[PDB]
Amino acid sequence: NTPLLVLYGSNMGTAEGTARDLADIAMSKGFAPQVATLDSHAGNLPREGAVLIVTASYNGHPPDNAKQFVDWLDQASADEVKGVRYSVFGCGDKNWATTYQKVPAFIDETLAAKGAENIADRGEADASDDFEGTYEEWREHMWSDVAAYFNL
Amino acid sequence: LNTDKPVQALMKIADELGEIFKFEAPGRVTRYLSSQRLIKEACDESRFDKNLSQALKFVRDFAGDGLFTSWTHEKNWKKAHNILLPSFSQQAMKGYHAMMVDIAVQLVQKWERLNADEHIEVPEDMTRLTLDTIGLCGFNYRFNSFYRDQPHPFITSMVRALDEAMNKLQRANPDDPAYDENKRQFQEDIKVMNDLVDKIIADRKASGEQSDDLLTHMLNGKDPETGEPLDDENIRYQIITFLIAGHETTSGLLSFALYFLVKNPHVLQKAAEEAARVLVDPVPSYKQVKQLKYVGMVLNEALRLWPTAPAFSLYAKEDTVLGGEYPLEKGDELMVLIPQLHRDKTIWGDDVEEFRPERFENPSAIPQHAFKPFGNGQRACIGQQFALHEATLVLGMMLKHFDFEDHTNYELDIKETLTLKPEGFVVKAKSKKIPLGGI
Amino acid sequence: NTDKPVQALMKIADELGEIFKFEAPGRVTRYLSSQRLIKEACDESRFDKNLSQALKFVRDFAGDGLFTSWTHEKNWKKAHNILLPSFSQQAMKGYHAMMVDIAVQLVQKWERLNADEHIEVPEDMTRLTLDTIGLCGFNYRFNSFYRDQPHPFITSMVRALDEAMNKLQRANPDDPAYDENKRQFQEDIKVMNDLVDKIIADRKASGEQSDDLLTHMLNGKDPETGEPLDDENIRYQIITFLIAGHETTSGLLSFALYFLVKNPHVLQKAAEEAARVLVDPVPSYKQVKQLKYVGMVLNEALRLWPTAPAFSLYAKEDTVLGGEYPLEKGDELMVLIPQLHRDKTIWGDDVEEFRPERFENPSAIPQHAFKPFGNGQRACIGQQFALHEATLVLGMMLKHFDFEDHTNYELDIKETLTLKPEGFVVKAKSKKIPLGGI
Ligand code: HEM
Ligand code: HEM
Ligand SMILES: Cc1cc2nc3c(=O)[nH]c(=O)nc-3n(C[C@H](O)[C@H](O)[C@H](O)COP(=O)(O)O)c2cc1C
Repeated sequence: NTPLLVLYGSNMGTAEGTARDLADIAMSKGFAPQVATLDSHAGNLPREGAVLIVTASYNGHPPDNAKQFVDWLDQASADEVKGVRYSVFGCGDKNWATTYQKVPAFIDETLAAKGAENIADRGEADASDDFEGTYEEWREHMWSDVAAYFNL
Repeated sequence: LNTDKPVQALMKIADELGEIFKFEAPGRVTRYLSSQRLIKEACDESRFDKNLSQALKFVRDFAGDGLFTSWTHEKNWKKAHNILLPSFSQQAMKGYHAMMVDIAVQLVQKWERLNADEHIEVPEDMTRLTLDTIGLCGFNYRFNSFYRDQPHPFITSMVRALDEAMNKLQRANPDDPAYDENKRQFQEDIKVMNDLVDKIIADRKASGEQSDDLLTHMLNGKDPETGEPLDDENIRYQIITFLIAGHETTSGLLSFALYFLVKNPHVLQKAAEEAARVLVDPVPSYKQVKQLKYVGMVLNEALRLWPTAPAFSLYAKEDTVLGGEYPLEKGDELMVLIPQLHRDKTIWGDDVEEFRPERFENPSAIPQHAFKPFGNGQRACIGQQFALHEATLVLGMMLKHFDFEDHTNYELDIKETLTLKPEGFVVKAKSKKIPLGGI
Repeated sequence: NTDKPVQALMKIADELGEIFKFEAPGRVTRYLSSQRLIKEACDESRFDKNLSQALKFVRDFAGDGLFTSWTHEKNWKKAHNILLPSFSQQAMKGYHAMMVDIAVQLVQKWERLNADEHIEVPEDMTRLTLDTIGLCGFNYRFNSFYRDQPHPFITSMVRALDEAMNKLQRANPDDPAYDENKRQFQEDIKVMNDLVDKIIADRKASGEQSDDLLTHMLNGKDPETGEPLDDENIRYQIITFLIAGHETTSGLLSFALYFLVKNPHVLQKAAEEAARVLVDPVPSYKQVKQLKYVGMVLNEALRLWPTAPAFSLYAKEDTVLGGEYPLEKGDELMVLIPQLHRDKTIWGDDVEEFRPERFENPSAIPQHAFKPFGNGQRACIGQQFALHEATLVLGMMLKHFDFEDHTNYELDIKETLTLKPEGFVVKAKSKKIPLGGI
């Protein structure tokens, strides 16, 4: 029963439901999942298991429940993110030109320029097209990446 | 301060006093917000939380601690919210879709079967549609509203208990002996609601729920935080809650939408042309409903002008300041007037009172907190995707299959209850004679 | 006396044989039940249709439409020759689509029942036949399957017929207790006339008319006079078709389903034919014509319980019946169709058995041995309509659902002007086959 913490950044619940859906399929895959907002584990990234990070973007900025996390992530880097084996899923809309998936991307790559155990490559959802396709692709690939990594 | 149309009265006042004004009762202070900037501030969840208005507290007598009539800090709000949220996603709508079409087909067929000299009662037929739709998709139960003059006994009791709860709000003297029959009728309606829904839940647990609907998810769902599922009683209160949160809100949307279309015939023509291009099979598929882009714009623009749950309440979690100018004490009430927000000229332009679907052609063009027909934050409407899926589907089918006539030149009259409706809106439908599934 | 007079007269036939007499001051009636005598009573040069008291009471709102007219009345022969083409097998093609339209509403209501629920058979079948005559007849939708309380026309029609029938058993008709019945009676006639009189005028002013019974009546001409029926008679004929076909047809369908669930291997055989033949989402006219065993099932239900169980005749002159029973001019004969249909020297020794196979070779059946639709020029003008409706609907029923006699219903036959399996209920289990109109 490995520890799967799922954090979300959400203003209108798309990312939050996706997060809770993941935690629901984890339970089915024997994990010990935990769901919470992003900027509530700001600094408290799990040094064991893995942490799925599901977040939206708002005009290039983090959702209201994710701002503390990212800021902590941006400037603060001292309290390194070593040990933290994560993965990032992006909720975005192509209708937002130059800012497409900017927050998930920021978090993903920033987390790595601080000591990443990126076990599964980021995943993106375009609300303007086939968000469940991509969410589905990233998910199946995802479980396996973490599967092989640890246990089965 | 009496009137049967408070929100409308309050918009008028907002036009005089601006973005904020306050009414005071012996022990109550209420501030009403109308501007995007103040409402934006009030929707900061770390500063403000959902308040239960008196109306909501009256409905709690039968809706219990379901999501709609619960305080955020309640155990069962947290549990239910955590467990149901994924079942209300846009993707989840793909498996509700077939049963939505089922009831949509019944609506279309009813209008096809009308004789030439009769007409359509719009909010009445949209309500039958939405009540049956929520029952079938939600817990595989058919109220068969289109097969009766008198609604299913559950529906009769729900509509009556909600009307009773609204009425209590204007009762000068609740304990007058004339309210005695009301009080016992109220308990009877509660008992018919509880009994039917309880029985359905029990039959399903026994049945082993070989379905995949909301009731399935609620019986099988596990709250991660506490590890426990919802109990049978709360589950019943959630089912009662979906019908009451969702029947006249969605009802009203489709009715205001049709109102603006027949008042704006060139807009109608443009939506009808898109419904005709996109809906090419006897019955709509999920993918085709998602292609009804202009229909969608029509629906957002009717929700801009007359959002059918037009106000929501908030309380200050701690003493604070608003707009850097207005001191609030812990527990002070803020009421958001959504139709006013939707008319903020600094956001929408000067033409706010005009029906113009084209406003929503560019989503990135609309700032955050400018448009909130479904409320705010974790307490926003969990049914938002269900309702917009149902309305886009049904409005698309209506426009594909009929031409409409404002045969009485209807004068808009907005009745206020928990919701808004174009009271007495009637039309005449003329069939284009296109079969829905075949001849 | 009895609430079930025909079943009672059948028992007496069982004991006294092919003819027996009842006498009142003035009225003598003989009751005929053998093919041998009924065959003679069916000679129209010797015997003509008599109007029983029931029909006289129905005549107060059906007027001189075809069913409650004397053969000698002007409006009878005129209407008979004008409407005859509208009821032929050929004309059935043109009614089929609207027939299917109401049959789909029936099947969709049953598809949409919750699993704990049940079907009220004669009730639903009456809803269906009423709406079918309305739509096929004069393009009018009662929308019975959209209601708890029937359309005001139907409420009044049903109430007026009930009062007509009840008037028959009334010992003290002018008791003050019947004053409201009388007023309601006049109220119901006005309802019926006012609705039908309006539909007629609207169509007359209509400049894009159809091809239904109403247009055939508006354009039909009396050969001699060169004129059509006047609008009052047309109104009487419309009321007449609803009256004469609504419960007769629904009863047929009801008894037929009764006998099928009680005879499960006959159900299966009928259902195997519906599946083989009804291969399109909506039935076609040809396909209905291919339902031969469903056609035989119906004929066998008509044989055991013909839903218009009796017809009355009068001697047009002094004559002898069967060479040994003398009749005076004007003497009424009553034909007990269910007894006739059990004539053992015709049908053999298993006359209470439900055996659709009897109708395998119709040429086998002697003239005047099977008469559920009456006799000669006064036979049922709506026989084709009725049989096309029932075959189509029973076929679709057997295609889309399995039936369970969940209450193990005990047959209880209610007698009014018609017969019906009172309180017959069932449960339908969808075969989950979609159709037309979904
Ligand atoms: C077009 C129609 C609808 C509109 C405009 C609408 C609007 C809203 C709004 C404004 C709120 C927040 C109320 C508050 O803050 O006090 C809300 C809450 C709610 N809505 Fe809706 N709603 C719609 C349809 C639906 C439907 C169809 C359902 C059910 C399937 C639904 C379920 C609820 C529930 C359960 C809540 C409470 C959520 C929570 O606080 O956890 N609504 N709705
Ligand atoms: C299974 C169904 C039906 C049965 C068993 C049936 C049987 C009868 C019987 C036995 C007669 C003779 C009446 C007598 O001698 O007094 C008759 C006549 C009549 N029936 Fe039917 N009927 C059926 C349904 C229909 C329907 C569907 C219509 C109408 C659309 C119809 C219209 C009439 C009319 C108008 C007459 C009088 C014909 C005349 O005397 O010119 N019947 N029917
Ligand atoms: C005002 C606004 C701004 C947005 N800005 C962006 C953005 O910068 N980048 C992006 O990829 N998507 C953008 N989106 C699309 C949202 O991220 C998409 O709807 C997300 O699925 C919403 O997730 P949520 O409900 O959890 O808050 C924006 C949406 C809104 C309403």
